[PDB]
Amino acid sequence: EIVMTQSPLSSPVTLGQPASISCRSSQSLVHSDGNTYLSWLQQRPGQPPRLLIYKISNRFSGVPDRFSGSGAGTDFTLKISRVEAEDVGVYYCTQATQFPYTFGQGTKVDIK
Amino acid sequence: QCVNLITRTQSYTNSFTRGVYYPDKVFRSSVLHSTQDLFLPFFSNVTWFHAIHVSRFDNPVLPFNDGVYFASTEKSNIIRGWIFGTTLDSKTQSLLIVNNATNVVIKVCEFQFCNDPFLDVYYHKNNKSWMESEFRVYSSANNCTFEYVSQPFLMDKNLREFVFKNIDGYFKIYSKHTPINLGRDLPQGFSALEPLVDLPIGINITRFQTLLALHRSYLSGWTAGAAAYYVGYLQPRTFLLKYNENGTITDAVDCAL
Amino acid sequence: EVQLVESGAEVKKPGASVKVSCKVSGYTLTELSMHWVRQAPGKGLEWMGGFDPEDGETMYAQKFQGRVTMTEDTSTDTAYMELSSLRSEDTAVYYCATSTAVAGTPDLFDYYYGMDVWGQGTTVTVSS
Ligand SMILES: *[C@@H]1O[C@H](CO)[C@@H](O[C@@H]2O[C@H](CO)[C@@H](O)[C@H](O)[C@H]2NC(C)=O)[C@H](O)[C@H]1NC(C)=O
Ligand SMILES: *[C@@H]1O[C@H](CO)[C@@H](O)[C@H](O)[C@H]1NC(C)=O
Ligand SMILES: *[C@@H]1O[C@H](CO)[C@@H](O)[C@H](O)[C@H]1NC(C)=O
Ligand SMILES: *[C@@H]1O[C@H](CO)[C@@H](O)[C@H](O)[C@H]1NC(C)=O
Ligand SMILES: *[C@@H]1O[C@H](CO)[C@@H](O)[C@H](O)[C@H]1NC(C)=O
Repeated sequence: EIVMTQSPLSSPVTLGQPASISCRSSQSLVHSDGNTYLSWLQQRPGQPPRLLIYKISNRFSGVPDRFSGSGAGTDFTLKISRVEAEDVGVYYCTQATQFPYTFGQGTKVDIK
Repeated sequence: QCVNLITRTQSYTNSFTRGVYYPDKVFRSSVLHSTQDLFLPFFSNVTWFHAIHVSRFDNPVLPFNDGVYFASTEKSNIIRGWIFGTTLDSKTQSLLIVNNATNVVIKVCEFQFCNDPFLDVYYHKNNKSWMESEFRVYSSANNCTFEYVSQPFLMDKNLREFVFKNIDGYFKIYSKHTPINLGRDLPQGFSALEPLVDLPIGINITRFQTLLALHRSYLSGWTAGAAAYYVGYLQPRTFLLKYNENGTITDAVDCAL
Repeated sequence: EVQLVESGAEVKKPGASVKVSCKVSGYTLTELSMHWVRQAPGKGLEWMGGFDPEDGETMYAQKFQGRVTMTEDTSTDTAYMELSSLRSEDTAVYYCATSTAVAGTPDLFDYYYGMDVWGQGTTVTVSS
């Protein structure tokens, strides 16, 4: 089982300033296919999570260009270039290489 | 599961001297043989169809008339066969010719054909492989009266020519594959079409339609594709064919000029 | 685009089966790897189990083996989930997630792993 660590737990960000969320895996997520499978999900209160980023940095369909993914190996980051009023909520990183699939404990981003 | 995906535009080009076939199964060497049959006339108006799916019904059913000359420069996997019949629904019999990578299935049933029929390939996760489905070709197939499985005739720049005739109970297919050096798709010169199959069908054929294969996207459910093909129509015409020393039809004259 | 719709919320006394459904549309169910994810309130969301595009078909979490069974109906394109022996900690919102099993052309294709499209959640509550 691969354990995920999120950092920091809660990050108070003002409107429009970039926010950085660190995801760390205790096991290397390199898969035998060649790709590494880490995804970045965003959840709003009362709404199911939706896929922002699949495969480190590729953007899912309908995702704005303010969400970026970076890092490899065991160190991953999600960087938000502009925080707006629609960005409040809990962010997760997940892996899909080694079963069972696991999730981070979540990071809460707010405005004030 | 009938879905409208293909739009089609058309232009008009010249047949030149394409479409000649062997009129019988008799070896003739070094002779001039005049035969009267359903031939594609020389320098006739042939319709070039471009069928495009991008990721409404704009792919109508073509008439069959007295027989069809079909040509395509596309690869063997895009155009996968044809549909022949009159009403193309469950009230009349119809003929379905489907090629894939291993073989050809020719099958006469009462197909309830879709308005825009296409063979779709999709990955199956239990079989763990790309499989092919005819559920977009037809919704049902009952009272099925003929089946013929054989080696495919769409195999692998390469111009593929077919002549379909429906004469006194038999569906006759003639075919030829010619390596065409990069240039005009319908080339000059002669390439006689050898007899491929005579099928004892015995149905009425007045309309026909080309089958395309479409792939699912996995990245607007199907991947965008294009297919170009030429359709000409046979006419009762008298030809004078030249048989050379080895029995090949190397030349012909169409007797109207 | 895959669109997922859900079944209704339910309450049941412990000791009976729960039927959580997920209807797919846009892609049929044999093109899609299907997964099920549990979220308890006040806790992070955790994976119950789902499809494996290679080296088997279906995998389960270590803390859900012996309770969870997932069935797939190709005719109605529905992913059903059942789990017996309800416990008071099982009061949770259940998400059906899905992905394409592969990516690419028939000539060049690779296996894809993940949970891209998520449906709405169904609240399963266990009380008196
Ligand atoms: C190509 O077409 C042939 C003929 O339709 C397929 O072969 C048949 O596959 C079915 C499986 O559904 C078998 O029950 C038949 O016995 C097979 N017939 C023959 C003559 O082999 C073949 O599977 C097709 N290939 C692809 C990739 O679609
Ligand atoms: C071919 O047919 C079209 C209409 O079907 C016509 O406009 C065109 O002039 C024809 N071409 C020749 C060379 O006659
Ligand atoms: C054709 O099929 C229909 C229903 O499938 C049936 O009622 C009819 O008798 C069949 N005709 C023949 C000639 O088998
Ligand atoms: C063939 O079908 C057409 C259209 O349905 C019809 O007009 C014609 O009479 C039919 N011919 C025969 C011989 O059945
Ligand atoms: C006929 O076959 C012979 C046998 O090899 C070959 O040499 C010749 O080129 C062929 N064609 C003609 C037109 O004679």
